[PDB]
Amino acid sequence: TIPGNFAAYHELWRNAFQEIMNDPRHQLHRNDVEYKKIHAIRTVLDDYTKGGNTWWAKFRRIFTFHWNRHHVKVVDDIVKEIDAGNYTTSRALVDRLDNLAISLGSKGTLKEQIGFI
Repeated sequence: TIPGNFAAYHELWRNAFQEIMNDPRHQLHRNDVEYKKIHAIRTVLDDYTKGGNTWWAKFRRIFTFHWNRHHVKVVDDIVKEIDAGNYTTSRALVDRLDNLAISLGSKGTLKEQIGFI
């Protein structure tokens, strides 16, 4: 309930993100063009990096956690990746989001959970 490492925070975040993307108010269909999906995801991620006042109010709790600051910085980098044109499918975008907490070395999926993918 209080995430004790960055991966645990990301797991809470994934659950929230999935709920938000499945919100009926997006009016997203799985046969929509990919640009429409990617843009809706980008809007939600952007709102997340700006304090979550539009889409993340229900999950206001996560913004107080220690891990939020760094996680917001990583999501901000991904929004930049969207803006740079790195994603042509929403599937690839949510895979990036899925796996953002893992790293190489040492010191189901989001696709399946989201209806329009």
